[PDB]
Formats: sequence, structure tokens, C-alpha cells
Amino acid sequence: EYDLKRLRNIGIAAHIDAGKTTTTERILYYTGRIAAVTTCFWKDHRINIIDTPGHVDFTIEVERSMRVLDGAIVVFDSSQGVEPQSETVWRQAEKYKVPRIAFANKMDKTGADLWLVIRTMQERLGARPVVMQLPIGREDTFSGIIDVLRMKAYTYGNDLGTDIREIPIPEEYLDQAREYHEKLVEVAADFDENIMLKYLEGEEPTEEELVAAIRKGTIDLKITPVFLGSALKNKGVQLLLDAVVDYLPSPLDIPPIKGTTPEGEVVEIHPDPNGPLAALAFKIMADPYVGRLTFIRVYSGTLTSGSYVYNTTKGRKERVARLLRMHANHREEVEELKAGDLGAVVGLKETITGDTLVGEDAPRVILESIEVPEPVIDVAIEPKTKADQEKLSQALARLAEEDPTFRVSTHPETGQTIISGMGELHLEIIVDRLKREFKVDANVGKPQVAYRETITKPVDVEGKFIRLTGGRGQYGHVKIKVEPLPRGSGFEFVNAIVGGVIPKEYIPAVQKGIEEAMQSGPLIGFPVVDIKVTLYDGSYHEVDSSEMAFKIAGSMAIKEAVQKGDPVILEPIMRVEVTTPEEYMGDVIGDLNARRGQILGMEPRGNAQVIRAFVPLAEMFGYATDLRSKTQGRGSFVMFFDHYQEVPKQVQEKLI
Ligand SMILES: Nc1nc2c(ncn2[C@@H]2O[C@H](COP(=O)(O)OP(=O)(O)O)[C@@H](O)[C@H]2O)c(=O)[nH]1
Ligand SMILES: [Mg+2]
Repeated sequence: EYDLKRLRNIGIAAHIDAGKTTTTERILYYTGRIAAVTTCFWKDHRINIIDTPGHVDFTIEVERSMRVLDGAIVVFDSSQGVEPQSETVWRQAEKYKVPRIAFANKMDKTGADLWLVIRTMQERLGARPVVMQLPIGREDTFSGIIDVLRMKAYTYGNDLGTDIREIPIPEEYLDQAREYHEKLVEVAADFDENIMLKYLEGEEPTEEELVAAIRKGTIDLKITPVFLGSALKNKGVQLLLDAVVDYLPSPLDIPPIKGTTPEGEVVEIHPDPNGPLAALAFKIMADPYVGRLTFIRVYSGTLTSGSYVYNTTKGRKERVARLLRMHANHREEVEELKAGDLGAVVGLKETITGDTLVGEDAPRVILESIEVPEPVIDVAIEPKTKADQEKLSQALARLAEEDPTFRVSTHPETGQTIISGMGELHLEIIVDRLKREFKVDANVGKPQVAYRETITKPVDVEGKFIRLTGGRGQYGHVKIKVEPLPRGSGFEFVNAIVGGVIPKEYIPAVQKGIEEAMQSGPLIGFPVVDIKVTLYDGSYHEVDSSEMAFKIAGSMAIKEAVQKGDPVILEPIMRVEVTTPEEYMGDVIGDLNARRGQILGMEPRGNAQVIRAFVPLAEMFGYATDLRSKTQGRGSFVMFFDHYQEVPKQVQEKLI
């Protein structure tokens, strides 16, 4: 019942509106006449449908899902052909090397043009599409579908998925079918030497010979077999299913994932169900009454229900309570998920997405790399009035338990609460989750960039606090040398206090006030960083001293030192990567340069080009629409944090 050869782990890549959801749903319908991953069945194949992100830019989720699916269906709206948006979702497939087939959807829709599609695919994407199918009918007359591989035709009696008849190819479409058949063999001839031979002599190849060669080329990323239909009026879905099993890869056809032994060495992980367990956790979902569901793909070895596993990322042993397969209609409990297969593990306390599971006494290997994102975007949230402020913090602190990659700071100047994430999009869904599904209404603020403040020469300063009746006596007096630290060494404190000069009991108070003051620098009231303070002197007033006095004396001192230390602002600098059609190389580079950018070099990927760059996060507000309207919809970028830099003198004189 389990055969790797017969797994088909796919995802459905689709443009907004192209029909992703409707295609997926109809695929579940047809496979069901018998959720992060939904399993189903087709002619003795298990298809695991990986849910891909609902818009392309979600870059992390993207990487995580493409990694876990094997093949893919790309869906096109055959009224537009390939859109700007359809182009972006192709590049992702191209980017992550995932073997693909196309689906010309919406064939019943006015403007339905198969060839509008096929051409844009060769033309704009450099795709080498192959006509696997011919349509019978046009728009509202789109009646059926011809298969030019097997030279059989299909007709659909209704929009419902209820009437299908295998017909002979109408004589009227018989010339065109014969045309695209020999072209198909012509294509398969590039992948099978004995089909070439057979081609040359006018010998018809076997139906299998032909499928195998299409498959081989689809998988090696050399061709993109193309199919069509209407998901909405149920036409051609079964054939597309058919195609998934035909041409789309099993766990075996794609090269194996790589991971790192604990000695630092990189290994290919090979899909042996009787080899060592190794598995990636790639999504957590909090099922209502089943519990906290944690979705995995198993790369090698077997995962057995009731067993104990070792989480190698968070180095702690977990226990696998139940194993589930999520179907369309129901949940199915299973004893075991073998190499190449997928599902959900129940129980599992401290495992978050990214985490690697191995089998207790198996190699302590690590599949997914490190970097936690610097929280570079801040956002303020005035609640309602103590109203939604009630449950927001309660919902924040469990939401911080399937995302460790975002800060929560209470801003102590004006008062609001501060969430700090990595991207604008990061903060936007965290906001839709706040308001929609955890019922928090509030004044959500505008995305401000996480600026910092530091000094550029050493200082030698003092702070005092001195009260006399108001209403008892107060005294605190320190002296500090503050010097610059290297970029991102952060805070260092040193106590060069002699002996009794400041009584040992007050040093904490000094440190507290120093830290307290460093949360608001003098330039733009942002956090102070990368400095080394040394308390070297001071004084005290013998009755009148106190923790309060020394604390303030430290705030004071610290704030003064920053004003004096030729202070400067630090801003986040992003590593940006722009995917442009080659015709816009120049006009896109100039814009980047115009955002104080600095180019690192364009390597081509596909028939596209990919420009690398450094650009201040501050200048990236609305790059998405700027690119779109400078590549004509066809551009797409990815940003990742790199480092902090001094702002130019111009920008400081501006931010204040
Ligand atoms: N005419 C037509 N409309 C379709 C077809 N497939 C999907 N749609 C429509 O496209 C709209 C959005 O579809 P959806 O699957 O949500 O697209 P998505 O945003 O890319 O996920 C819906 O109104 C669907 O009814 C099709 O084959 N023909
Ligand atoms: Mg959708």
C-alpha cells in the first residue's frame, strides 16, 4: 500500500484569481468519490496537496512550502494568458527548481485563448511549453478536450462534473490533433534515443515510451507539459489529475534534501524508510479539540506513532502521541509516516516550524538553517480603552508561541504597545490575526523603521540628583566614561569605582537608571546601542543618598554622555534581490541607486535577470508597487536584513 514511486507531493501555484482555490477544491472533489497538507487518492497514487501561501510575497512560508512539495501545477487564467501575476509565481517555481506542469484554466470564460497562453509562456517566460491537449469548443461552447498523446477525445455533458464521455476525435479537429501529436513525439525524441530513431523512420512510438520521455523532460526542468480546462464548470480536471500522476515527480525523481551532521558536514538525505529518521516540521496549526497540530515531511526513515523523537534544533526529546492524515472531509489517524510522506503529529510540546525531528537514536542532523530576523519594523497599537486591551496581550503571548521571531515592547514615553517584526507583511498578518480571529479592535499605527542611536567619540560626563526637603533629602552623583563599541556589540558596563566612593549598595540603582535612560536617545528618542560605560568616580551625601538618587544620577549622566558623544543614528540596511525581465535592468537599477542603494551584481536566473543590492529599509516603503509600475507588473523582490549603518548627515538633519 506504501510505495514511494506512487507518492505525488504537489502544490498548486497560482496567481490571485487564476483559480488556485477552485482548482484545489475540485481536485479534492474528484479524488474523493472513493489544512497545511491535505491527502487524497488517484488511480492508486497518493497525492499530498501542500497548501502554498495565498499571495507570493510571503517569502519565508514560500521557501518552507516549496521545500516540502516536490512537483507543482502552475495555473494560468487563459483570458489574460500569463499575467504579470502569473509570471511572478512561475519565477518561484523556476527559482526553487520544482518540476511543473501548466493548467490553462477558465476556458469557458470569454477571452479563453489557449494559444495566447502557450505563446506568452515561450515568449515572456522562455518556457518550452508542450501542447499535451486541444480544446473542443471556444468559450461558452468549450465542450470537451482532446488528448494528442493517446489521440482520444473527451466530452463534458454539463458544467457539473457529472457527465463525461470518451468520444472519437471529431474529424473537424482531426487535422490539428495530428499536427500536435508529431510535435509531441518530436519533443519526446529529445529525451528518448529510441523515439528519435522511431521518429526518423515514421514509426509510431508506444504510448508508454512517450509518457516516460515527457515525464523525464518535465522533471529535469526541460519542458512544461501544458493542459487545459475550466475548474469552475468542471471540465478537464480528471485529465489534469491523470497528468499529475503521469508527469509529476515522486519523492524519488527530485534530488534529496541536504542537512548538516553535528560535526558540521553537509549530507544528502536519502529516502530510505528503513534508514534513520529525519523529518522537517514545516507548519503548526492549533486544531480546536484535537490539539496543537504540527505538520511534517519525512525525508528518510520511518516515523512511528507512539515513539519518541529527538528535536535537533531545540535539542530536547519529544513524544509522538498520535499521527494524522488530513483528508478533505475528515481526519485519519495512522500508525506511521514513511520516507517521502507527510502528515501531522499530535502532542509535541516544544517543536516549532523549522525544527528537525530524528529518531531518538538516529543521527543528530539539522535540515533547516539558522538566522532569526532582526525586528526591523516597529508598530504601535492603542487598544480600544482597556477593552480589547484586555485580551490582546493574552492573544499576543500565545501567538508568540508559533512565532518566536517578533518582539513586544511597551513604549515608555507616550504609552502604546509595540510589536516589532521583520517585514511590513509580517506585521500586517499579525494584525489581521489580532483584529479578525482574536477579536482585538484598536488604533493600529503606521510601520516605523527600527532606528537606533549611538556615539562616535568617547566622553567623560557626570549626573547628579539633589533634593533638599521635598520632602526628605536626596543625593546621587556619578562620573562615567562612555566610549563607542564596535557595531552591534551592544551594551557593556564596567565598574571602576574605587572603594566606598559610591557605596556598593547603590551601583545597581545607577545601572538601572542608565539602562532606563538608554531606551530613549536624544536625536529621535530611539534606543541607544553599541556603547561601553565605565563608572569611575562619584560622590554621596551620607544620610541623603538612596537608590532613587543614584538611579536618576545615572539616567542624567547617560543622557548627557550621548548628547556629547557626537551622536549618530543607526538605520537598518536590507539585502535586496530584484527579479526583473532583462528589458528593465537599467531603469530598475537607477531607482535602486535613487533610494541611496548600492548594487552587488546581476546574475541571470532563467530568462530573467536577478539584481543584488543594499538599500536602506527606510527607502523601501512601497517598493512593491514601484517595481510593479517600472517592470509593468512583471517584477518581484525579496528583502532580508543585513546590518545597521550610520545615516548620512543629510538624513539625521531631517529625522529631527
Ligand atoms: N470562468 C471561470 N472562473 C473561474 C474558474 N476557476 C475559478 N474561477 C473564479 O475565480 C474567482 C477566484 O478564484 P480563486 O480560486 O479564489 O482564485 P485565487 O485568488 O487565485 O485563489 C472565483 O470567483 C472563481 O469562481 C474557471 O475555470 N472559469
Ligand atoms: Mg486563495
